[PDB]
Amino acid sequence: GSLAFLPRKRAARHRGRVKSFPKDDPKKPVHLTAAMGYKAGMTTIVRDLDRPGAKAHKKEVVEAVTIIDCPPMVVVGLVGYIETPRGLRSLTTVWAEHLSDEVKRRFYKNWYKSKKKAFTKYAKKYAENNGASITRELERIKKYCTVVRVLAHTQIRKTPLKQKKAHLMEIQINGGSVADKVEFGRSLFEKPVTIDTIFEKDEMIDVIAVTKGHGFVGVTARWGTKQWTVARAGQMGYHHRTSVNHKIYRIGKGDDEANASTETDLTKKKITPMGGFVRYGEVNNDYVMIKGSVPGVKKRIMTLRKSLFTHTSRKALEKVELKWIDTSSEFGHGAFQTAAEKKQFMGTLKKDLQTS
Amino acid sequence: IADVVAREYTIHLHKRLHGVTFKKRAPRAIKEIKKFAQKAMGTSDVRLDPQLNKKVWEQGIKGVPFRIRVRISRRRNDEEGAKEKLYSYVQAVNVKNPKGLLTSVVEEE
Amino acid sequence: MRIENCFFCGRPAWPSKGITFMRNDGKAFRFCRSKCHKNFKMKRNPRKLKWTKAYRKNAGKEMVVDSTLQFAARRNVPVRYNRELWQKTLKAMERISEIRARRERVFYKKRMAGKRAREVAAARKLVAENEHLLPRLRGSEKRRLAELAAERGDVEELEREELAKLASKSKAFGGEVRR
Amino acid sequence: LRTQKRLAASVLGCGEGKVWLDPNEVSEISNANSRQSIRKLVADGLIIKKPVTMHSRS
Amino acid sequence: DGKNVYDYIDPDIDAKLQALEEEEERLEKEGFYDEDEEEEEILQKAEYIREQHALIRNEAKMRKSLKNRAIIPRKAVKKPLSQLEDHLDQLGVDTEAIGLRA
RNA sequence: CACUGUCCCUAUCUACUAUCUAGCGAAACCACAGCCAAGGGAACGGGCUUGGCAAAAUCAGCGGGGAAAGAA
RNA sequence: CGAAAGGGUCCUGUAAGCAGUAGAGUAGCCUUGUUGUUACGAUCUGCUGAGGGUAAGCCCUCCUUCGCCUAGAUUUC
Ligand SMILES: [Zn+2]
Repeated sequence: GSLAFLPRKRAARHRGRVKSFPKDDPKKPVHLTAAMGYKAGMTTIVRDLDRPGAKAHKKEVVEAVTIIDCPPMVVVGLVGYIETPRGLRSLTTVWAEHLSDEVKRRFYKNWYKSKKKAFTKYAKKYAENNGASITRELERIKKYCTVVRVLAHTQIRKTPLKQKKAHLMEIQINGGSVADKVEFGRSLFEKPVTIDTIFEKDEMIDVIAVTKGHGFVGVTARWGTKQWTVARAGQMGYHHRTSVNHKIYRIGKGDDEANASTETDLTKKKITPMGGFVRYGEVNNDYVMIKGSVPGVKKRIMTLRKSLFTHTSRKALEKVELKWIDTSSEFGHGAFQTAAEKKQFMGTLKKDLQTS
Repeated sequence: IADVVAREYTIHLHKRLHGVTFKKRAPRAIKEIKKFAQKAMGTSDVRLDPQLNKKVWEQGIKGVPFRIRVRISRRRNDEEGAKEKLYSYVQAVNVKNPKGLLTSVVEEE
Repeated sequence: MRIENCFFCGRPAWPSKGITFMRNDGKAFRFCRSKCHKNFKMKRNPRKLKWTKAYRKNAGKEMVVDSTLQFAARRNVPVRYNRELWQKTLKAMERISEIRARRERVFYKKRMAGKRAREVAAARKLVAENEHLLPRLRGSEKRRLAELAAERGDVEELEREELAKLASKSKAFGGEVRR
Repeated sequence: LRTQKRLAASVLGCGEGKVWLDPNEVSEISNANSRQSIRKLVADGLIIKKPVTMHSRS
Repeated sequence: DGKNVYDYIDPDIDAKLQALEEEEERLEKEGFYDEDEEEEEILQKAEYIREQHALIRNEAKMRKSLKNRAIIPRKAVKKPLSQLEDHLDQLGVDTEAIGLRA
């Protein structure tokens, strides 16, 4: 196997970290650089290809795409960083008032019996003098910090998971003076940010998650055979992987009610498969359609971030046009996209006649 | 809310005996019924009817029915210095089909 | 693209669904799933399998002749593109599909017409030799209602009410052994 | 009650697989230690010899 | 929604659709779509009998075994007083008239 | 001439173990000990030199070391 | 939150029973049968894409029903 992923141990945290934000220049406009979502599953699409030089040019190609459910992240914080000879140091974290109970669940291991007193005194310094402690801490970021980040969390009630604990993550602001991005961060407090605003269609993005765990296995499957370099048994899976150059094929709204409808098939249907996603449920929010395979199991939190470098391929500058999206049953050999055309194909059944 | 209460339940043993070794399904179904009445009535002292044991073992050791329908009766254990003050008695009931039947309380009067 | 139809059973074969077998004489067979393909390779006749649409057409379980099914067909002479024609085509298939469903439902009611009367005659025969298993009221209940008759004036209807109650109204095996 | 199962087999002239003892009268069976005390309980109905198993030839 | 638009493409489709709607008018007029207690009670009565058959059949399986076993005759076993008054009461019999208390 | 996981190229399923618990409960073996590298004339280190280093207590795998020709 | 149920989605392939001289064939009645009757009867057809299963690592729940819940032990600046 590769010696680059040599410490084949379990990932230290379930969420998995970005480890590198894009290099920042002040001439760019102010923008965020990452987001979070939940893995729903995969489907099948047909894309009308426009690849000059390809054998499938101006033809129909069937591709596998991955659906990531993206409820709108809520911005709750702002973290400033300074440059050091020892590295990079966090100087000041500024939160907001009216923190939701979802992110408050994150700072507790037993929420059901706690007194829920987190950030109770922090809510009082917003009205202590006039907010002097809050404004002082922001001015400390403006005059001393070299780059600032945004604390945003996802909501689990919009997602069909039995979890109630939100996922809290730091997202870097790029493209501007430190004064400009701080005024973004304070203005963005208590506000939902959609995936329509962070990313866009036809864009390579970077996907970060923890892979599927397989427990203790031997050298037959852990290494792929017939000190560190010697193939030895141990843990396979639950490793942190950063994947590169995955195209955003679609960004659904969730309100639209015709998410799986294209300009060529005029069927008013959504992205959720007929019968539901297996072991996930229904996607009722914004979703991101990612081409190809993507790490992590279903229901797992997905971290999407911008590409670090300017792209060097025509695959990134390709406009994607979808002809149709599969919506048939994941639970078997489904030959029906919607409920309506199954009853149209089948005809009247016995239970339908007895009920009516 | 009463200590003495009799209710009738349906146990989906098909989902509780999925993938079990064939020669342990009838013994494990007895333990899953005991685990069922312990959770549903809060009583660790659970007694099963001998005719309920006949229904479980009706089709052999590997032929437990998918759905059994029983009555669980919480009664007061008087005894003399008993460890627990309540117990649940489980009996199989006679129905045409153990499907489509909701949980219901049976009135003694 | 084109929604294909399965050779074996006739459900719609969408892209990337199933397999296609090409024979040496030039004929391609499109299948929707592995069940249809495996039954083809062991050379079973789909007109005999009751889940295939070839059997249902052969047995008369859906009708074949009427005007709306003649209106859909595979076209080998293309037409020039016309936006007015394509928009008015779409409104036609909305009308076409709902006319089919309202004629499918009439066809199913016509096949099930004899089922309704036959079931009541069979149940009429089944009651006439099983009188002893009917609801009958307990002797203690007829005793209670004997006293009540005198009190409120009356007996006959009283019983009919509590027998209607008994119909409007499950025993457990075994019982606890006293220690 | 192993002694009573053995003595009832000799009194009734059958095997121990055909000797049936009353589950509700175990205290009365236990006091029976003679072949005359068991002959009491056979006549009273507390110890009963089971019949031959069905062996339908049809 | 499950159909191929190119299959349904045909010129003079207004003439075909108008003729179909004229057929739909003729089918409405002569009534191709119109819908046209003693039987109810005896159906419910038959349902009660079919339930009693299953309850008797289930109680037969309660006494039966998979393999033939030697069983105690009913003349040998002793039956409780309360079971006789219970069963005859279902049969609708005055249990106090027969002085069932011997 | 026909088949075949022999292989391309491997995947999957079952039972008993392996795992954990309650009870019961040995033996082999044992100077003292166990991280490496260079040097330690007698091609001989594990204890010396001088470097790399070096942080309690533990649970599972392994197949390396703690083993080996003797010179006409 | 849990157990059932309902609906959906899939898997298999048309349940038990009832009925039709469709029905090969097997047999009793009286007498010529050109159209004789009477019973049983494999098989077929219909009720019936029915019936069964469906999360155990599928999906949803409008008052779908029933139940449970502010437990109790240790440790900590
Ligand atoms: Zn098919």
